Amino acid sequence: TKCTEEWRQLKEAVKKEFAIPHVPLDQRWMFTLEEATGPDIWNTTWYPKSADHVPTDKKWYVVDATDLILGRMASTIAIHIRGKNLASYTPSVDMGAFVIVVNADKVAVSGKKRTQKLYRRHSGRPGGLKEETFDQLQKRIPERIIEHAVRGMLPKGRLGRYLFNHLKVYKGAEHPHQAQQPIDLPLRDKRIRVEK
Amino acid sequence: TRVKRGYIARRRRKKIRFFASSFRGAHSRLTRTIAQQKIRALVSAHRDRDRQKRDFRRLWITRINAAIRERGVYYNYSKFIHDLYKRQLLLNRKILAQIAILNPNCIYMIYNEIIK
Amino acid sequence: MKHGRKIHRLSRPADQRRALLRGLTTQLLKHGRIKTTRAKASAMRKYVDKMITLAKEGSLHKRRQALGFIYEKQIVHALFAEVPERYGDRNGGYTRIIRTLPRRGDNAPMAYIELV
Amino acid sequence: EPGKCDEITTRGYSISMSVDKARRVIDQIRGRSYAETLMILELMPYRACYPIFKLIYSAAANASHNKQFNKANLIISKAEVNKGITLKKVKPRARGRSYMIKRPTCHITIVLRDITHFDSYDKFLESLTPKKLIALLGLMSTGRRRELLCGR
Amino acid sequence: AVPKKRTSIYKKRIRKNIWKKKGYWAALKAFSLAKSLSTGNS
RNA sequence: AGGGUGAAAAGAACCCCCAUCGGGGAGUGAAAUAGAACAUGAAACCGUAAGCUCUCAAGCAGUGGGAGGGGGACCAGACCC
RNA sequence: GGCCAGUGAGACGAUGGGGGAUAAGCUUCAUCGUCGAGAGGGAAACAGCCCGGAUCACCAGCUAAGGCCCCUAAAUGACCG
RNA sequence: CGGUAGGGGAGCGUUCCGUGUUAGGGAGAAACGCGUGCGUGAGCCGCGUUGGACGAAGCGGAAGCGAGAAUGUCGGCUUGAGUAACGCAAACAUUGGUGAGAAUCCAAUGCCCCGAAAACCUAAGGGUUCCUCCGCAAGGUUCGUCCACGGAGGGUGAGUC
RNA sequence: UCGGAGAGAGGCUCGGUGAAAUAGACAUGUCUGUGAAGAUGCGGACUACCUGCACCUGGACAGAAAGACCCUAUGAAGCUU
Repeated sequence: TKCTEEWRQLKEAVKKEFAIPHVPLDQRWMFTLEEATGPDIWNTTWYPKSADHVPTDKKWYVVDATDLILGRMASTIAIHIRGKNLASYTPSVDMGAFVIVVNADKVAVSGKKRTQKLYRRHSGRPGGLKEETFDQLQKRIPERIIEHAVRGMLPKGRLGRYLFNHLKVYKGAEHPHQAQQPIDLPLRDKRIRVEK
Repeated sequence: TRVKRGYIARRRRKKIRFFASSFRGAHSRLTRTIAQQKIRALVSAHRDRDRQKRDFRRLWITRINAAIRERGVYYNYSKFIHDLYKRQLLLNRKILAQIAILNPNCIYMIYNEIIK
Repeated sequence: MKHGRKIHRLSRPADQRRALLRGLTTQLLKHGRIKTTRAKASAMRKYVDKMITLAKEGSLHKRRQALGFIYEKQIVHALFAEVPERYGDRNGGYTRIIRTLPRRGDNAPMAYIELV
Repeated sequence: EPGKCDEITTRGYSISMSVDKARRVIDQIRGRSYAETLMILELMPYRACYPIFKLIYSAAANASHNKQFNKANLIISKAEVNKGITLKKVKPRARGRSYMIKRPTCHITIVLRDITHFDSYDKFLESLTPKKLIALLGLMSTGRRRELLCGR
Repeated sequence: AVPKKRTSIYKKRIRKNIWKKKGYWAALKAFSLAKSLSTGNS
């Protein structure tokens, strides 16, 4: 086994190297044309190569959700997860950033929604519909409230699940993602912070 | 003069099968079901070629919109298009969106000297 | 549901279970080694051992006790004469189960039982 | 070309034995040592084994006599079980209606294979990758090179 | 009572292969006994 | 209901597995990828081998877009899976 | 006027009425629209409503009906209530 | 230049005939399976493998001339599935033998079941099933060295039945 | 009432032999909405690794027999005056 394994791997390396030297691959920044001049990138609509959009290279964001509007925040969050943010957009793939939400339990809502709004899950039984209010749920598990608001705006389907994971909601103010240096989120809206 | 059919049947049903020989399961190998399915394949092709033309455009518009919103805080696709025709400038959506990808410098340059 | 119930049925009713155990016990005693199934063997250890134990106390009573069992006078007279000499030392457990290859026409598991 | 002399296709056929019940057994011995296979087939609890065993042993004896290579070398390369020639009894059933029961048959085939026929050639290619010993323009690299034929 | 359609293909393969794996298990066990047959056993 | 080995039975001496059946060498023959279940041998159906590929999925199974991977003893922005 | 067809179960909507209980996706007439025999876009899905009549190609453009927080193209546009 | 019923125009193929006992063909026809040619399409056209002798055009002719639907029809092969079942709950067990192989064939020993039968004779009917030696492809609801099965040879004697 | 225990024959597991009606294709979830007015397949949600075996029958307007009721055909046949 050993002999044939090492010998096989020595061929696998060489054949890997033979192709790596056959046509090369940029990143973004760049200028229209180059010394690639292979298949027509220019009259064929752009479509991302996996080499571009790897999950390490993706940007990060943090939202402090204190004294905000739940829905208005969530739309921007959804946008920044999708990648409609970015010029290089593609519906088929996720090329969007991550999002981190903190102080989810201090998020605000207009009108008489703190009592009247109901969050329902139905166990999947002949009896069990379980329905609890906004504030009642917030006392227990406030994470959901943001999380649920966001998932409703993301595109449901195989992608919808995968790029949902990118949301990171939290109860309190501090968060454990200091390593990633997540920058602050830009916010298109006038109504987004509450009157106070 | 009895006329057996023989040759004439499966010489066409081979051609029928030649289409469907990437299909998955029963559809690939069952004469009459292949004949039922090939038609539908061609119909979905013909239908989607016209969907293509509008859907690519719709993608391009989103690309351009995404690109242009990164300039001024209140500047937006809708205004951008009317600003192009205000200056008389016949760049179609394909070119605009593809330069927005492959050379964002050039969109910066077009954005700079359209405003004035 | 068979909790703490210990009885080897041998696929049969009580008619034929005792009929089996009796005859098997007789033949085993006669020949000294027999080939049978695992279950027919493993069930048989209560009755061979009981009868060898019965052959220790060779008395009018115990010979009739044993003679109701064997249905062959001349085997049970071999015991009583034989047993206390060639088993006097041994204190219980007069029976060995060697185990050998399934039966051809039914994959029935198979064994040997013989006196120790 | 890559083999051709690393085998002997013994194909004992018209065995009176359903194909699925033969594939219970033959799926286990596709790629084993021949010694091992024989030890398996005598202890296994199947009617299926006996005619298979007969053909394995006949095939190995065939290989030892005819092409004259060692039984300890060889393995079972390609085992394969195909549909035979079906016979159809018409049995009665309750209430006058009648149904067929079939006597199925099979065609068994076994391709044995010596390990060490093209070993002189393969062990020589323990020589590491960037070598290309260009002697007869290309030459005899014809012995199950296995891993790649990337020769553009 | 009665089947609505046929399972047809691929599903019947999946069903049969487990049954052949029963055979595989028996083969393993029979292989194990051959070594036991070689040496000792008293 | 059930025709078509070959020109010619030349229908397989001998050897091996082996109680038979049948099989592999040998021999005959233009051919035995014509071996008596024998001529051309389509489809369904059953496999074996290789290339890619499914175990958080939802699907009349395709279609437009196409990530990543593989080619064809013939150096293509071409073509195929 | 010659030669030679199908049709003779219709449906819904607007209006004018009858029958009904000015009930019915009810029924029967009269005038017109659509379906029937008509794809496409708006109406979540939705024959019969609105827009519009598919010879075919384009990875061009302008618009109708309808829309411009996100799912999902376009203003998280404006000023007054 | 949307189009159901429906009408009109223009074509493609199928086998056979005239031309033609044409050229083309055992340096490979018909067929069969594949084509990074062609056409608006039905279809056409070149390919080298399998195949082993038939037979293109072109101009014309004639029909048993084109199939997915008929609870069509004939043949093949699936699915259900390695599932239900294996035809009474009288009952088998052991030792030895035979043999390539035996729960199942033969022998012995036990044990059990029938006994106004599951006993032994006749009539009808079957029509060779009877006996012997051989065989085990098929048949026998499993196996099988065994058989009412297959092969080979035999066997039925009347004045009073 | 109000069930409980036990014996056989099955069922279950292993080996041997081996059917059937059924079957457009099946990659065959629940909720409510929609539609030839009662959807695994259409819309929105919800739920849900892939795959056996044992048990259970609510649905596939499950299978079986071109409704035997009802009505139609200038159908058939019996019976009556």
